Amino acid sequence: GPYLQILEQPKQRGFRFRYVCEGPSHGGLPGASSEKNKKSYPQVKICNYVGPAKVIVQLVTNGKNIHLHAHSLVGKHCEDGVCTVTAGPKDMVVGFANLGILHVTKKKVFETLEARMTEACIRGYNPGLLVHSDLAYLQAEGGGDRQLTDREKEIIRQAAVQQTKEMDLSVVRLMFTAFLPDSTGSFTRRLEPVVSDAIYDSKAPNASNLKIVRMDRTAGCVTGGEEIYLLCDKVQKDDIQIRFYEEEENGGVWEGFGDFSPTDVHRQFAIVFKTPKYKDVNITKPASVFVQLRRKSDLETSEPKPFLYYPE
Amino acid sequence: GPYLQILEQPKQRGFRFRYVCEGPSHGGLPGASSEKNKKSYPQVKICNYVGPAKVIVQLVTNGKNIHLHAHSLVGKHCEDGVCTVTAGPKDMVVGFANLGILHVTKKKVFETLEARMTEACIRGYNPGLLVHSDLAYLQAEGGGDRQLTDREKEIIRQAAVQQTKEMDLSVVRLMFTAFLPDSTGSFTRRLEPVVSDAIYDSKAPNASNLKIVRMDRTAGCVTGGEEIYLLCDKVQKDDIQIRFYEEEENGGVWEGFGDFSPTDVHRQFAIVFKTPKYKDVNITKPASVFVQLRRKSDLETSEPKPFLYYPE
DNA sequence: TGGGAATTCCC
DNA sequence: TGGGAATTCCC
Repeated sequence: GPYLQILEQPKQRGFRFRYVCEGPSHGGLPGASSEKNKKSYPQVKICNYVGPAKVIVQLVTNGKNIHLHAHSLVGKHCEDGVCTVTAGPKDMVVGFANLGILHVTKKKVFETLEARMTEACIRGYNPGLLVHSDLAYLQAEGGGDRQLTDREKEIIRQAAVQQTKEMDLSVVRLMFTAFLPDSTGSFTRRLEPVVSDAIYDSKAPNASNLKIVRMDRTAGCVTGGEEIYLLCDKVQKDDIQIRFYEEEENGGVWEGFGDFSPTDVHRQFAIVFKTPKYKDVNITKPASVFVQLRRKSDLETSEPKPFLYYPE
Repeated sequence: GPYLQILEQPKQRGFRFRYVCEGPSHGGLPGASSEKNKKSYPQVKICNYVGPAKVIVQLVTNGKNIHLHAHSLVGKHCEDGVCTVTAGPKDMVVGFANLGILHVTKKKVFETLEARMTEACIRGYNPGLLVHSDLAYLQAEGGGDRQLTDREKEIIRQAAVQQTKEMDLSVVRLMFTAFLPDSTGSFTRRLEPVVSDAIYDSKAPNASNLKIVRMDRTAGCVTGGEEIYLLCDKVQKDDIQIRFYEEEENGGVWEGFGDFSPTDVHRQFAIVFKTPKYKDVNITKPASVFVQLRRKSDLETSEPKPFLYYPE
């Protein structure tokens, strides 16, 4: 049966949600495989054609049951947190370049959410899926839906009250929904919507871009127990660790860990630790390895810093 | 003639304003001489007598034109950010040993201020002074109040906007005003206002308590210029210096400053610098000194740390 | 408490 | 497609 598929997925880490105050984002949500040598943006295609359609993107949460998020996708074909673009006659590939994510404050959550659920329900933007398991019975587009009843508005309120409590403002997903032409003109054949993978705010303490900016000693004697002051960018004391390693590739490469306690991490921007023992014992010659910060929650890592062990 | 006279001034530095979210300050705004277990708090006296008296404590603006501040003094005998005390029948010297300072949010500064001007007009608590000359008349012959009129609300809402733009949310000053009696229970024979000293918020980035936490190298060569990694509590890169000094007799003997630029202060919690040389090199025997941080602005400092220069 | 960190804003 | 700090809030 005809369908919607994501070609270019959105990249999970590295992009920052912006608050209204910050100004626009410089670029937009990037694609999973982007890099400076050659950048990229999220992309989807409607398989099995099924007539020139329209595609809507929306921000949903990262939970057991995907509901509406209170942050908003901002961009050219975007309005009220919902983006809407058309699938031209011949080309069924839709790309999403310059997509910003707008970050709401905890104050304006319930507020924004209630409106999103209101507009979703009247505009047929998947009310049973995202809003409440029992509502706005049916989808479609601009022909077969309109003004709400008290019971509904009421259901919409209890939903926003609860869901405001269970929303993470650090993680977000993209939901794409396509509409094939019903009757004549009126797009309304909604193909099953598909949710992208999680996108985490790089300004979130646990999804931050890890970095070693400078360390007092960049070489140490084989053994290790030499105290080193390392200055980094914001890290979480009970989740960070210093990883010394040697990329021998063909086999089990080397790996050791700087020694310290959570109390040694000074105000999130520095760690005073003690070097670990090189290749168990050692004698060698000056053996080069790398140092890096790594999060034990998600094993995400910082750019490497070259270290150098020297015999005794 | 009768005079209001601040005996004991407030603790000008070291007190933390608390958001309504945070509760009490445990103690009470202490005075300029409050030593642990020898507690002394702000004090005033009305000289030349006046009889039973009433005294209001209201928070005002540290600025080229003292106005009503947006924050609020909270405590017993304190209501709506205005405290009132009945200068005893014979005593005449009053003290407030439990004043707390409630920090408003940059968001709620207009509403709170506007209301403060309103309740200050409808009660004669220095309107033509704190608010706008135009509302000086406010006291007239009202039975302990007023019912605001035409421009007598407009100019208020007006002033609240221009003043909210001015406001420094880190500093406050107290204004004590004594109220003398007459025919019937009046207590409306004012006395010129007395404004205490500037009270700076401890949680203010530029009034916090300076402190050296750990050091890279605690001793050096008399021919300083050696690099140290210093972990400190919050400082500001453009207003910080590190001083190496020592005990001696009369006369400016030794005082040296660490070598670095603002770019070397790392995320406000660490500084990377070069040590200064002694007033020599040509000496024998290690000479102990002290290192201390200090704000270039006001010259506030931290508890010093030992340093030892070596010969060869 | 107040020592610290999460959240928001500013160029 | 940053860099760096100031503001509130927790417990």
